[PDB]
Amino acid sequence: DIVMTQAAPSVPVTPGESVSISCRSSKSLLHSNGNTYLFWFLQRPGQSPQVLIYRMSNLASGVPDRFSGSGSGTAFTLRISRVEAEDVGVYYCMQHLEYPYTFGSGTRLEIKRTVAAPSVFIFPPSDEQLKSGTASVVCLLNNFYPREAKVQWKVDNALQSGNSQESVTEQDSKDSTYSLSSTLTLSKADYEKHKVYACEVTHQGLSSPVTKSFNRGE
Amino acid sequence: QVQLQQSGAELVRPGTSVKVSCKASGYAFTNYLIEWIKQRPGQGLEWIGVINPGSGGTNYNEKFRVKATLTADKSSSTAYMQLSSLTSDDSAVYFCARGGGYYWGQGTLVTVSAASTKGPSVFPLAPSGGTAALGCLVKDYFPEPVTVSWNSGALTSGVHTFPAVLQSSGLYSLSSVVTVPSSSLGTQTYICNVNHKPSNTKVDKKVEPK
Repeated sequence: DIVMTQAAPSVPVTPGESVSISCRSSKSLLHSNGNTYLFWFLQRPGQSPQVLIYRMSNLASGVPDRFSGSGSGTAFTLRISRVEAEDVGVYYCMQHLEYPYTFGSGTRLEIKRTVAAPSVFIFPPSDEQLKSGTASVVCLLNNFYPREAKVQWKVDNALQSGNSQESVTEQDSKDSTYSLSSTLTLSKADYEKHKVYACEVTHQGLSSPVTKSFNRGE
Repeated sequence: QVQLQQSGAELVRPGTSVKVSCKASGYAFTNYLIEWIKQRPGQGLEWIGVINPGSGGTNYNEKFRVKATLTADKSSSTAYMQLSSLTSDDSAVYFCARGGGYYWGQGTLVTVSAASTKGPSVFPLAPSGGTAALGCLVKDYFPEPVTVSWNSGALTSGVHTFPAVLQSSGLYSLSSVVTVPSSSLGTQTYICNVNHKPSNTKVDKKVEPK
């Protein structure tokens, strides 16, 4: 088969600047009809892919003309000029020269913005959940940048290990931030045996770790 | 307008077969190829194969030759893909697309599992700079997905519905949060609308300040 390679898994770019996404093929995608059968696609989270560039350098109908494609027969560049925050997504190359058609592994576009520390909130388990025998404690880190953020849980000043799970949102298409939730799961009985629940957040925007806590029963 | 309308999500047991459809409209169905694409959760795109609905001819990626069968029904302008001997590796979104990749279907989620469907419990995350955060915890459901809206869709600004996590129990959980003016906590009802279609579960949970 023809192997498509995308050497960078992500490229960062500040809105208004231009950015290049690279792809390579293991065989020339040139056809005797003169066209190079390299295609570029965008996929936004939760959506179907959409074509940007057809036959290496041609702008697909309706795509903004700040997208352009160029290449040799074996190395290709999607150039996105005047990047907008809404350009977050994954960009794939694909060859249509020979069966089986094959895709590159994808390159995310990461929008750069001003560093922003998270706003941190902590939620005790609801009494409704406690009635069922389990307690979930939730720490929300809201609207931060960059993506990297570490959460450590402490119960009665003892660092927790093994009992949390985190989820991160996709980079926001308007404000370019992320949000993160960390959920600490313990039994109802253990929740009621301890008093102080704390989530400690480390992030580039913070000069020292930030802690949010509550005291059970208060 | 050209449209490719794919069939709904499938929860199917391992070792069985599933047949998904792609109904074309807005153009001469027999004059264009239909291609099929697999996307495992959080992963990239993989090309399955292509059918010419006019001639019935097909080409398959060798990796899908045994797994997949592509057919087309000229009378209903529908393309079909059957997957046989299903395993967990086949759990993915499957797309159809018209040749060249301008027009795509919306995708069909296929989940292969022997596990039983289970509806979620929904618990409030009560509110306690002038901004309050509140939310809903949607716990212990299977399979994906759950969708969340706030105030029947009237509240979208400041909402974050997190990707679900697979818990060590084998059940999924997610949370959905929203930030609002603290001054609104006494005057505005906040309800999270939770939909878990696989179990036909709908919960509209009011989130009260504590």
